[PDB]
Amino acid sequence: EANIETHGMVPMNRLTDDPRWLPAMSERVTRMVQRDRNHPSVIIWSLGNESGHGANHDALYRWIKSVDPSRPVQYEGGGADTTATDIICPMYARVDEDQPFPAVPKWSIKKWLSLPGETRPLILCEYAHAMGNSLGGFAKYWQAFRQYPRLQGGFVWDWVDQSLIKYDENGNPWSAYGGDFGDTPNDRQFCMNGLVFADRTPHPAL
Amino acid sequence: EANIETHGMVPMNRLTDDPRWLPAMSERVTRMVQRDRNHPSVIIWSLGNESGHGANHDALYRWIKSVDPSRPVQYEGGGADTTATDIICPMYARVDEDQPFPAVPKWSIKKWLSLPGETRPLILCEYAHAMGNSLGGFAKYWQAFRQYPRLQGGFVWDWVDQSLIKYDENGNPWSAYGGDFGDTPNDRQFCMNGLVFADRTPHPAL
Ligand code: NA
Ligand code: NA
Ligand code: NA
Ligand code: NA
Repeated sequence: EANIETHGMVPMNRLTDDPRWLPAMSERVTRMVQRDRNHPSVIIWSLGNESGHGANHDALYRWIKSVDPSRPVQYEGGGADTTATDIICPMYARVDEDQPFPAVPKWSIKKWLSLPGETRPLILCEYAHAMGNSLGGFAKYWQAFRQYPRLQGGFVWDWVDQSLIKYDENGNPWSAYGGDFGDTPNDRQFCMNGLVFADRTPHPAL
Repeated sequence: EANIETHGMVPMNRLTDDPRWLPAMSERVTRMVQRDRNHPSVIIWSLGNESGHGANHDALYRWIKSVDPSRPVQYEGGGADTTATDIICPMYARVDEDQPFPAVPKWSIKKWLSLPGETRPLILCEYAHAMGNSLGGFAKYWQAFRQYPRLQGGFVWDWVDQSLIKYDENGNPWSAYGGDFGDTPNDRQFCMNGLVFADRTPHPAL
């Protein structure tokens, strides 16, 4: 996945729809493909994450398809089924319940496969957000994956908690999150979404 | 719907795959279209019912598409998604549960829409078999019809009970079914599948 995320912009594609940022973005895609294209374990390219859908995404998708046709390209931004992706790759689409947001609806995974015109496979780029005591309903996804042939799985969010070690007054280490370093504004415990603790001890959800 | 049903044959398409019965079958389709093609209420032609899938079905489908392109043609036999139908029109396919028979599987209606290559609308030619105290789970179909755009409804089985009136020794009429006339073999109360009684009084399922 290329090092492109512009989630903080308003709207999300304010840079990725702008031709003056097309050189910057193109360097982040083309230099990744040139470095990693010989690795057999790499089977899919990604254009980045949470950057809306802009014209630069469509351009860089067509660049990768020209230079390396041996790997599908995917990209979630702008509703997860745009022309910049070969795979329908939504984040946190539910199995049976639709989430009808305005421009970017998250349809039920089962419903999304049958919308008129849609023919692509569906692989969730993020699902089953494992923040703390979580992964309720995980069996519902896997029942759906096995039953539906075009539901080909997904990628859980995520592997390891992003906590940092701080030390108390007696030098005992403790796991810290968000505003524990004086950083403000911050987003508190939301960095810790892992199936494993930061020392790689498993959570019960694993 | 043309007057063609060969459900009792083994296999079901023993006549409809046979060219020596193609003249007979062709008269039952072509004379129906010639009689009824001016009626605006007729919006879909049907090739008959429960006759497997034979080559004669594909021939008569292409005849109707040539002579009258203003109406889609459907036909359920041979698995409800053959080349003889413009609409996926299964009988008694369930909303979420698959029924994997050997040559003619009845997939879940939601799953059937997304199978690879499938692009047609889905309208059940028969569903919610109203035999007696029935129509349990009817709301599940209609939730699915409203949520899925390519699920465009279906036709309930069926309208009126097929019972006949007999009279007792004091002349009191009573509703009769299957073997009540000495007919043997017979299939008993299976003729009565209606939402209404034979005198058009409604059942509670209506
Ligand atoms: Na699958
Ligand atoms: Na997070
Ligand atoms: Na619909
Ligand atoms: Na019946």
